[PDB]
Amino acid sequence: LTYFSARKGKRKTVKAVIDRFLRLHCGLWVRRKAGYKKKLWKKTPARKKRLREFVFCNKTQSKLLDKMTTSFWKRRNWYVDDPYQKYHDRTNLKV
Amino acid sequence: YRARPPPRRRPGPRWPDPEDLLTPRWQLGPRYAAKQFARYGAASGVVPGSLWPSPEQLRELEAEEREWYPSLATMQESLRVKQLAEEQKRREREQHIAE
Amino acid sequence: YPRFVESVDEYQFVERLLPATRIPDPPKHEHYPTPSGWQPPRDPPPNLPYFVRRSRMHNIPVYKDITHGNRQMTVIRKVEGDIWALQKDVEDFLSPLLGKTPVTQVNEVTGTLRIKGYFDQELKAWLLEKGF
Amino acid sequence: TVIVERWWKVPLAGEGRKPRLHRRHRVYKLVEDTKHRPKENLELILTQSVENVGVRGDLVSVKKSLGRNRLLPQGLAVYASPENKKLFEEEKLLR
Amino acid sequence: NFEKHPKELIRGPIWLRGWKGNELQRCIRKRKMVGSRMFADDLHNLNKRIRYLYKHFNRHGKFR
Amino acid sequence: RLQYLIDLGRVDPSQPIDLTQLVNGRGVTIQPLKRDYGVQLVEEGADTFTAKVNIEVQLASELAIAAIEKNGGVVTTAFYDPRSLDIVCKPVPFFLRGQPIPKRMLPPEELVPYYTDAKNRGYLADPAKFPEARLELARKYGYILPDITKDELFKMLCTRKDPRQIFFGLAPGWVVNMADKKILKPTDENLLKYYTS
Amino acid sequence: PLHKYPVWLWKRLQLREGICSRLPGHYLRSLEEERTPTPVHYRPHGAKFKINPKNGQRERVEDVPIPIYFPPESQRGLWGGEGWILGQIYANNDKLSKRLKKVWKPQLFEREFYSEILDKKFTVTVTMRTLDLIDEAYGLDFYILKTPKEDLCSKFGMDLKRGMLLRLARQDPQLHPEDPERRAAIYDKYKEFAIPEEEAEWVGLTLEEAIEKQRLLEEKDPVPLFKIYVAELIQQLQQQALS
RNA sequence: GCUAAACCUAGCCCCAAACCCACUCCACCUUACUACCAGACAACCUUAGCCAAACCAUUUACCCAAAUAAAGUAUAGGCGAUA
RNA sequence: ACCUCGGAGCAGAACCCAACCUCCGAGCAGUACAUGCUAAGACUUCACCAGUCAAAGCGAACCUCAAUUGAUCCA
Ligand SMILES: [Mg+2]
Ligand SMILES: [Mg+2]
Ligand SMILES: [Mg+2]
Ligand SMILES: [Mg+2]
Repeated sequence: LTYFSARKGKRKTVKAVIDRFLRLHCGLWVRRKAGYKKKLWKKTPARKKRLREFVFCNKTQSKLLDKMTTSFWKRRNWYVDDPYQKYHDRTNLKV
Repeated sequence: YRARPPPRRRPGPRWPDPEDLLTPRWQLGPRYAAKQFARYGAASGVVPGSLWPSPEQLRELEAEEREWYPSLATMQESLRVKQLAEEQKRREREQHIAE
Repeated sequence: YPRFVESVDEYQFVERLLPATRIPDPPKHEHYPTPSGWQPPRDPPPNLPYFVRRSRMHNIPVYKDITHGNRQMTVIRKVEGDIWALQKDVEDFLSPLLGKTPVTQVNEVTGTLRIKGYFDQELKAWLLEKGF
Repeated sequence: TVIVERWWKVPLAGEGRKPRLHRRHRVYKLVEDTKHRPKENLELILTQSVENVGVRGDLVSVKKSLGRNRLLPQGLAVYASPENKKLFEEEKLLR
Repeated sequence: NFEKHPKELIRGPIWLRGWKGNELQRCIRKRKMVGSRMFADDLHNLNKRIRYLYKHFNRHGKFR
Repeated sequence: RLQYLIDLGRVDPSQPIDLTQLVNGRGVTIQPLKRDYGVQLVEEGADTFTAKVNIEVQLASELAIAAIEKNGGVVTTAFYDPRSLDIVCKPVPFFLRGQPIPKRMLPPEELVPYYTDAKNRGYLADPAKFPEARLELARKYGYILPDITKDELFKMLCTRKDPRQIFFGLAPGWVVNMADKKILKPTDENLLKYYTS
Repeated sequence: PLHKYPVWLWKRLQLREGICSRLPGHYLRSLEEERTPTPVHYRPHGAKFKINPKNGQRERVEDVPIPIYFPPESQRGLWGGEGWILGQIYANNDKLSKRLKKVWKPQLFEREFYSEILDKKFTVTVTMRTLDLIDEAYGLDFYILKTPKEDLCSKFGMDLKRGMLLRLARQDPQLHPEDPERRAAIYDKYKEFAIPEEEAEWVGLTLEEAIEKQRLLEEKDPVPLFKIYVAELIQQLQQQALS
């Protein structure tokens, strides 16, 4: 997507994925499940909590989002009071 | 063959012709003078006193910093007022729920 | 224009601010092993068919690598001399841990070893107790 | 003299360079026509005395229509300028 | 003693001095740097080239 | 890592440790354009630590503070602007520009409580309360509190910079020159009062 | 191949080399001023930096002038610091609608204007803004002499500027027959706007008529070679008689 | 064996640097290259669109004044493409 | 004529299986208001989107039906 720009000749990010998702330096992505703020009255508590809970993205669409956005969003960042410092790294992973 | 002499930079500052259009304007600007001074020492012939800002920029910078960058007393009293208002909100809401 | 009075006495702080360009050889600590697990190389070195040099930062040239995301290896970078005695030695050292002889790969051109599995801590401890 | 503002935002440019433009910036929007704005009477000093307005040396606020139409062209009244109000006050003190 | 970098050694165009790039990058650099000194037909066909190459590199090929 | 540094001997504990000294020892690279307002102290490595240094920092964890105070060192937090931090971590190019050293700014609308708190060793906080915080840290982590007033290098250990100053030797308004090495003051009352303000 | 200079330099290069090269420096400076006009068709931001309501951080802002179109009748008759606005707009101020070609034309008025310095009343097409700004300037001649060339943007206005400055620098009795006291009073009122005679002559002129005036001044019959030879021969004969 | 075949020059392309042009024998705006008579006649205006958006209707980079970097970040946007 | 979802046969016995194939339906309703919060492990309408079951703990007492329905932006 926009593999070369006319002003600098570089790749360009779509702000959509940035506003929708979040990348962890492990290579993973997370997302808020659809429909967590819609028609809650008919949805049962279990369903609505399943919708509230975050979730990851499989490898195909992970790699897709990676190709869509650029490296600035893949770099390591040291935020303050950001609860995801525990998740930007991976632990005890084989195979 | 004798090898050509090795390429060396132009010794001493490089003061371009000001009445020459293709020469950029950022050389004629004062910042280039400061760079040349700090690079080639006092040999540049540039006056040292020109490095510091004139009283015009002095007053402009003073005004803008007074306007945007507050003082420690103002900062601390603002924080005090904020925390006092938050305490008031907490107290009134909790006593309302209590009654 | 400003009066602009001059001084030179406060230049010591300036050349303190100025950085260096060569790694300073570390001081001679009265007691080793130095904290943080640092240990200088023994001198005189051991007379052997080979030898292992340190890096710029006076560390051991053992390193790691991950390839394809799953291949999980160590490497020895800059061994001088007979690499084959050394690969035999590491094989004899690491065979009992796995029950199998390692599958090392030697590039005697650059003098590098490339070995399966992570063993960096044991490798560096072995090289230290030999004093390279 | 109608006033307008750009519907789109202009990309910021340096003080030494002009800004880049585009038809997306050529598009405009009206804000105020400055003719429907309410009128504020202007101050003037009358030399000759007229009905219901004032007398010699007297200053008063009147309508732009009247002033531009009959007072100023006829040469009766003059503007309240710091050069002439001075002598008006001086002759007032004299009287 | 690092008094000069070898990239200022090469004698050549002003927009090709210690820099590499494909067609798009080269044409944009040309028009940005020395574009005002270009002749009419040259700048015209350069802009046409970068327009064609924009839409080519961005729309055409495999891997999309 | 700090123990590793002081053991390798590239950073000298004999002098006050500062962020510029860290960057010149290559202990940490910095990216001020990437809006990193400074450096944090990490709990990791509290054990096997015998530095005794007078470390200056921006952010500090209570465990690191306790460890360094047990070893006898000194902690000081000091907020920096983005441009102030970039000129700090690479001072030489600024000197190649030759402009006068700008004065630091005070913390923004949110960091003032932190940098004024004494538990966090705020350079705004009073010295009268630092003994108290040291006492509570010792009483918590169960280690005696070694008073540093006796050692010969208490001077070095308590050397600190006042606000609106970058380096211990230099101050704002000062100008430095390397070629024909010299240092310059304006000696104009207006500039002096400003740079002191 | 490429040019030595860019294209946008060629105008001032002609200005520096040619008949215009002999022009006086002050006129060249007035040409090469590039002074900003007073904004009429947009309220400029009060400051260079501003805190937007979205996020609580600083943002630099720079006003942007509108490309006003000034027909020739505006130059013929003083309108003011305004003119026809060309542009596009959306129907019913909705982005999600069709763009359309809009034009704004200010309301003109045929009005009288008298100046005691020139001693004549003119009929001109003007605007409410023109009237308001002359009123706040507290006098017509005051406005004309006080106004920035670009804010005036009227050839008629600059011609009046030229005439008034010429008369003030000349101190002519041509204006006031048998009224020297009124002459002196008015010249004392307008003394501070005065400038040199040559300056008042050159001001208010585009490059074409400037070079035309310069050509008319430089133009003359060339002196005969016969005459200059007679002169130099008389000089030589004086020298020989001396020796 | 014919038709044929072969050649190597004219010259040209990209750059760099450098700024550049005019018989001054006659004629040439009327039907141009035509020796010679009363007219009052003069310019100053958004580029649009294809195409992409898998239709299309808001929108869709095209320089205008230092190379690199900050940064394809802040931002804008049928918050989509994209800028 | 149809365009979504569900049940039955074709598809008889773990799963899946089409036709402008053969039949019946749905686009709600009723009762509570802990129809509260959190959590191991698993299924999954052949992808994704979605859709499902739920141990345990806190805090409390002492849901039925078969489909019974709708993404993002935006307001
Ligand atoms: Mg590798
Ligand atoms: Mg359109
Ligand atoms: Mg599935
Ligand atoms: Mg339960």
